[PDB]
Amino acid sequence: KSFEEKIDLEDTGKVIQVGDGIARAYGLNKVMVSELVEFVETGVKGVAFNLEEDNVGIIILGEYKDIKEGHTVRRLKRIIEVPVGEELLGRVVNPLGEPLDGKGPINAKNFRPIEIKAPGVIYRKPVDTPLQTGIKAIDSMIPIGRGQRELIIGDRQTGKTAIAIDTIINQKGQGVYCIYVAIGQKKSAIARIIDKLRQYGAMEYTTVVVASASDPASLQYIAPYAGCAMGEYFAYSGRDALVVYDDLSKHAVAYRQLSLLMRRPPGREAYPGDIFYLHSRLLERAVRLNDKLGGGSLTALPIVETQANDISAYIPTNVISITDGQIYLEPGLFYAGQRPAINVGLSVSRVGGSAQIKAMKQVAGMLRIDLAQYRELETFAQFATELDPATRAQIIRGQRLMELLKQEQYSPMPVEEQVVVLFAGVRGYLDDLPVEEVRRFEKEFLRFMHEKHQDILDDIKTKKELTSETEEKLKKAIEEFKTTFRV
Ligand SMILES: Nc1ncnc2c1ncn2[C@@H]1O[C@H](COP(=O)(O)OP(=O)(O)OP(=O)(O)O)[C@@H](O)[C@H]1O
Ligand SMILES: [Cl-]
Ligand SMILES: [Mg+2]
Repeated sequence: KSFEEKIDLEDTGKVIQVGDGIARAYGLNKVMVSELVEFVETGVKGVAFNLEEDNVGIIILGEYKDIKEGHTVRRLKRIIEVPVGEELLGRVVNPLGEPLDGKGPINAKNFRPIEIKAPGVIYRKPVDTPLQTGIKAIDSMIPIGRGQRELIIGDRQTGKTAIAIDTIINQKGQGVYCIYVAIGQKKSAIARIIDKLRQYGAMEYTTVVVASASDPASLQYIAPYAGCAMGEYFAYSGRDALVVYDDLSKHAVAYRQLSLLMRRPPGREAYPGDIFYLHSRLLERAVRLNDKLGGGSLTALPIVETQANDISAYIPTNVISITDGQIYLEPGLFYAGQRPAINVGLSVSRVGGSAQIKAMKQVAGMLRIDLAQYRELETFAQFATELDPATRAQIIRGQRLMELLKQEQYSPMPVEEQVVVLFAGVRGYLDDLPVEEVRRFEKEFLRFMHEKHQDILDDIKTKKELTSETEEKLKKAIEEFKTTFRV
C-alpha cells in the first residue's frame, strides 16, 4: 500500500485546472448538478455545473485566486439554495439572492434549492385559469393559462421584453407574484426596465433577478434556476407565480462560455451539448398543481432571440418544442407600425383556450375567422382586376380588426374593455371609419363607456360573459357613441 490512492473518489476530488472563476476536478464521481462543494484548504465553496467523469466543472463562489491545482474538493451533498418569499417582493437581487438595490438585507425566512425535479403528471391538474396579459392580441388570439409555458420569440428589437413587462404590469390585482429574470442584458437597459416596473406599480408583487452582460457567465447561467425557485415558493404554497426568462438565447451563450473556460482533457475534445436538457429541465418546472399539493401554479415566459427570423436554428427549435405555446414577433410588422408586432396567424396557445373567459371566447372566434378570411384575400387582393362589394367589406373589416390589435406600450387593458372594443370590431361598427381613426375611436369609446355605461363593463367583468341583455345594451351604447363621434 506504499502508493495506493488515498481519497474517496465518489465524494472527494482534486482540482486539475482552475481559472476565471471555474475549476475542473478529478473525482467527485457522485456529485450532482447544482450541488455545493467545498475547497477544503481555502474554505471556499463552489457549485457543480458539469458532471463529466473525472472532469467535473465547478463554479467557484467568491475568491478563486487562492485555489490551486492539487487542492482537495469535497461534496457537500446539498443543492445550492436561494432566499425566496415575501421578503423578496419589491427587491432587485443577483442570482444568489444578494441585494442590488441598496434597500438593505433581505432577511428571508425561507429558502429553496435552485434545482428540483419537476413533479410528474400525478401531481398536476389541467390548466383552467387565465393569465391576462392585458394585451389584446394575446388575450384574444393566443390566450395563456396559469401553469403553462409560453414562448415569446423573434428578432432583436421586435418588442419581446415589452410584452413580458406589460404582462407583469397587468398582474396588479390578478393574484400573481412575478419574477423577472434579466439574463445577459446591459446594466443600463435593465435599470430602465426596473424603473418602468417601479413607475407602473409592479414592484409591490415583483422580484427582479439580474445577471447582466457585465456579470460572469456563471451568474448568467444560474439566473433562471434561481428565479424559478423564487417563483416555486408561491406555486407550492397555494399561490400563482409568473417567471420571465429574458432571455434564454443569452443564457445558452453563457452556458457555452462556461464550458469553454476550461480546456478539454487531452484525448477527449467533444462532450455532448445538453443545453436542450438544461432548458427542458427549467421549463418543465412550470406547473399547474393538483388540489393535494395546494392548487398553485407557476407560469413560464421564456424569451428567445432569432436572427433573420430563423426559427429553425438550434435554441429556437429546442424551446419551441418544450413550450405549450408560442408568440412570434416579426420586424416587418414592427416596421409597418403593427405594434405589438405579433403574428397572430402563426402564434398559438393550445392549453390556454379553455381557460380564456367566455366573454372573450364570444368575440375571439369571429375575430379569428375574420382575420383568416382577410389574410386569404390578401394573397391576391393587390393584383385583383376588381373585388366584389362583399370581398371589399371583408378586407375593410380585417383592416379595422388589425388596427384594434395595435396597442401602446405600458397600457395593458382590463379584459372587460378588451371585450367591448373587440365586440365593436367584429360586429362591424368601425367599418365606416377611416382606418387612421380607429385608435382615437377606441380611446374615446372607452371614456364614453365609463362615463355613461359603466354598468355594462361591470356586468361583463362580474359575469365573465356577455349576456344577451348586456349585449343588446352594448349594441345600443356603440350606436349611441357613433352618433356623436367626430370623423
Ligand atoms: N406596443 C408597442 N408600441 C410602441 N413601441 C413599442 C411597443 N412594444 C415595444 N416597443 C418599443 O420597440 C422597441 C423594442 O422593444 P423591446 O426592447 O421590448 O424589444 P426586444 O425584442 O426585447 O429588443 P432587444 O433585442 O433589445 O431585447 C423599444 O424601443 C420599445 O420601447
Ligand atoms: Cl445553500
Ligand atoms: Mg428584450
